Parts: sequence; C-alpha cells; structure tokens
Amino acid sequence: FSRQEFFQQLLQGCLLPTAQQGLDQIWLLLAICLACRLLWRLGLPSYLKHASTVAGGFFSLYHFFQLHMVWVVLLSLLCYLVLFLCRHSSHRGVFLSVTILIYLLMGEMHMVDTVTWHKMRGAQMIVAMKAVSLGFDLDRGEVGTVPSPVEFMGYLYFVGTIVFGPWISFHSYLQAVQGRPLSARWLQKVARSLALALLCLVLSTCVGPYLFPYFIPLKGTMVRWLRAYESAVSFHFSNYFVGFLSEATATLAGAGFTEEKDHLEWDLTVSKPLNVELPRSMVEVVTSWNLPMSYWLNNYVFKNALRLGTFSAVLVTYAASALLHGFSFHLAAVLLSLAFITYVEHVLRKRLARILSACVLSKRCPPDCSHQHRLGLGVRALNLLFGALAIFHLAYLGSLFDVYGMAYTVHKWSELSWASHWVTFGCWIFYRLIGAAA
Ligand SMILES: CCCCCCCCCCC(CCCCCCCCCC)(CO[C@@H]1O[C@H](CO)[C@@H](O[C@H]2O[C@H](CO)[C@@H](O)[C@H](O)[C@H]2O)[C@H](O)[C@H]1O)CO[C@@H]1O[C@H](CO)[C@@H](O[C@H]2O[C@H](CO)[C@@H](O)[C@H](O)[C@H]2O)[C@H](O)[C@H]1O
Ligand SMILES: Cc1cc(-c2ccc(CC(=O)Nc3ccc(-c4cccnc4)cc3)cc2)ccn1
Ligand SMILES: [Zn+2]
Repeated sequence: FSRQEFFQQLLQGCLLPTAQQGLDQIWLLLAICLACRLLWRLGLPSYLKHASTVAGGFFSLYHFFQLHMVWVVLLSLLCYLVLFLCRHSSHRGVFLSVTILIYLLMGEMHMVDTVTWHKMRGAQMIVAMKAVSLGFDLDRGEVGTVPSPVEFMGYLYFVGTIVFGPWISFHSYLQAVQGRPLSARWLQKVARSLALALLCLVLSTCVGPYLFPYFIPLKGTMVRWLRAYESAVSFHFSNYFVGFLSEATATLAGAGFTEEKDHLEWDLTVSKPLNVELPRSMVEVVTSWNLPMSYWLNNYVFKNALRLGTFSAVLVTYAASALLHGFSFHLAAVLLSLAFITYVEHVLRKRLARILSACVLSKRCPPDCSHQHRLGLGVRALNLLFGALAIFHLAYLGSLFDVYGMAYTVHKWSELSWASHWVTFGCWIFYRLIGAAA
C-alpha cells in the first residue's frame, strides 16, 4: 500500500495492537512490583521482605518463561553454592566469574535447547551480573559481610529487576528493601517511564521499519544505507522500550533512588535515547545504551583486566559483554567491531584535543578545562563530523538487526562495502600519523 492507505490504517493497524500486546504482557509484572512496594512499606522484618521477593521472582519467572525457568533457578543455587564455598577468600569475584563463564559457555555449547536458552538470555544475564558484582563487592570491601541465603536469593530474585530489570548493586537492593515513603515524585517517575516505554515500543514496531518509505518523503547505495538506518533505529527503539520498562519496574518495586543531601531523587536511568539518536561519540553511544550494564562492565570487568593493557582490557570487556548477551554471530561481530571503533575514536579524539587544544573529546569537557578553543566554529564542525560518523557507525552496525551467522553478517556488511571498518582503519591510521608528526 501507498502512504495514503498506510496513514489511513496506522492507528487501528499498529498503534493500538502493539500497545495492547506490549501492555498485556507486562501488567502482571507491574502488579507484582506494586504489591512488593506496598508490602515492603508495612514494617515487616527484612527476611520476610527477601522471602516475599523470592516468591515474587519465582512467580514472575514462571509467568514469562514457563517450566524452562529451572535454568535460572539452578544458576542462582549454583551461584550461592560458589559464594558460600569461598566466603572467606579474597577472590570471591574470581570464583564467581569462572563459574559464570562455565555455565554460560555450557549453555552456548547447546547442551540446553536453543529456543529455551535464547528466551531468557536477559534474566540470566542480570542474575549473573548480580552474582559477579556481589562477589567483587565482597572482595573490594564495599559489602561488609557475606549475605545470608535469604538476602542473596532476594537480591537475585528482586522482582523489580528480574525479567528485564537493570543490574543493581547489593547496597542499592538493600536500600530498596528498607523502603521509601510513597511520594508523588515516585509515581510520576513510574508513569513517565511507562509512557516512554510504550512510546518507544510503538515507534520500534510502527515508525521505525516504515520510516523512510512513508514518514520521510526522501538497490543503490543510498537505498541500502536508508534500510540500514531504519533497521538500526528500530533496534534502538526496541532497546529503549526494554530500558524504560526496566526503569518503570525497578522504580515501581521501590529501587532506583538516590538519597542525595537528605533529598530523595527517583532518577534511575537505564538508557539515554537522546545521546544515541543524536550522538556526540560512539563511546557515548555505548555508555548510554545501558548505563547499569556499562557501569557493571567498566567496574567489574575493565578494572580487573587492566593488567593486560588498556586495549586488551577493552577487548576482554566487549567479549564478556558478548557472552552475557548470548553468543550470536551478528551481535558478537557488532561488539567486536565496537571495541575497535570506541578505542580508536577515543584515542583519536584525545590526540586531536591535545594537539588542537579543543573540546573535541569523546565526552563533554567540564567547565574548567584547559582547551583553548571551546565554542568555536571549527570545534562545532569537528564535533558534528564525529557525530555524523557515529550515526554512520550506528546504521552500519544496526543493519544486522533487521526483522543468521557468518554468511548473513558478511553479506549485510558487504552490501555496505565494509564502510565502517574502513573508516575505523583510516581513523587509526590518521591517529598514528598525527601522533608521529607531533
Ligand atoms: C573470556 C574473558 C572472561 C574470563 C573470565 C574467567 C577468568 C577469570 C577472570 C577473573 C578476573 C576478572 C576479570 C574478568 C571478569 C569476567 C566476568 C565474566 C562475566 C560473564 C561473561 C579477576 O580479576 C581480579 O580479581 C581479583 C579479586 O577481585 C583482584 O585481586 C585483588 O583485589 C582483591 C580486592 O578486590 C583482593 O582481595 C585480592 O587479594 C587482590 O589480589 C585482581 O586485582 C583482579 O585483577 C581477572 O583475573 C585476573 O586477571 C589478571 C589479568 O587479566 C591476572 O593477572 C596476571 O597479570 C599478568 C598477566 O598479564 C601476570 O604477569 C600475572 O602473573 C597475573 O596475575 C590475575 O591473576 C587474574 O586474577
Ligand atoms: C547494533 C548496535 C548495538 C549497540 C550496543 C549493543 C550492546 C551494548 C552493551 C555493551 O556491550 N556495553 C558496553 C559497555 C561498556 C563497555 C566498556 C568498555 C571498556 C571500558 N569500560 C566499559 C563495553 C561495552 C552496547 C551497544 C549499539 C548500537 N548499535
Ligand atoms: Zn574542553
């Protein structure tokens, strides 16, 4: 159909169906999160709160993954067994990371059904991240004592962070357990997150795939890049939907607050869509994609891998991220390319900023920075060029996620003539050249 028929049938075709579907598969999880929030304000003892969220996590996992949930349950039991066996060692994070590596690699080895494994990659990822983070926090001394079984199981089965939930620290979980007075700000945060989630879902399913044929008036290279861009933007809005839904669930369960200067702010942010859609740098894109995940990776993989060098630690962090999302060849290729893209662009922007004394770093400079040129036309032009390069990289990497192993990835990146890899290689060559010239 043409644009006229498409916009005649849009509302009853893809707005209301997608919205209804997305709402009808989250309403029970939202109800359990609200029940957990109301139950945790009753002044119950802490162990009863942990047991209640364990039961809620079991029921939510059963609701979304049927009988298959056993793999997440066995992972939680195995994680507690490993944590208890090495509870007096200073390498709890080492043992937990090794056992997570074994478990995930066993699942990737197809010992478990492909559909079953792929179904709950997210929940399993969050459980693994929580266990590894608690082990490393016990190692570094951020968590004082080894938790009791009910506290650990409640942390793993926190109903606000069980299905699509953002990784939260053990201290953040315990703060949620304490509970905060139900305020207007809290409810506004939940409502805003839910509205943004539904908007992003609608955009991902309706606007995204049909962006260029209808919405924008605008098999040559241009056509291919347009299809790549719309597949990327649709994938981005799907991620944003998951992020905002996770914010809504976590806030609605009572987590995601910051008690700063005796002033409570419900400001849990999982994804920053504006910093990806309108990107300054690819580093910013990667960070803003999933702030809890990026912080977890940087804190618990990057800092522990610094003995191998900066670049090797970046590769280890991206490989751990690839394993956490499940080994699919397109996503593994995207993350392996993202390691090179982010590292090359970061070091090139640092070198450019140092040589030109300009605010062209991968992030915004603080108000007190030594760069001579801060708001000039050349600085704005260079930042715009790097943002256009970031959009180009986003379309290239997101072309793999249209709605598939080595051949599909090679074909899709050859239809784009391997353009982003050539741009990354040229940027690295430029980096080396400018450094050599000094
Ligand atoms: C496929 C990639 C993943 C592989 C995972 C399995 C392998 C195990 C990795 C465990 C890992 C996490 C990083 C990866 C996380 C992965 C998460 C996975 C999530 C799901 C995907 C733990 O990291 C270590 O944790 C220790 C405990 O926290 C900590 O120790 C300290 O702090 C404690 C206070 O915090 C305190 O109490 C404790 O006393 C302290 O000592 C270390 O500082 C930290 O490096 C990395 O292991 C470390 O790696 C190092 C160089 O990489 C390696 O050093 C080597 O260096 C030279 C060689 O170049 C060589 O010359 C050295 O001789 C050799 O020593 C370490 O030996 C190894 O231990
Ligand atoms: C197709 C596509 C995908 C994506 C995309 C997918 C997944 C992710 C999750 C992820 O791996 N995050 C991450 C976070 C932090 C680090 C890091 C490295 C070194 C030091 N400290 C931290 C590394 C990786 C991100 C983006 C974006 C745009 N198009
Ligand atoms: Zn500056």
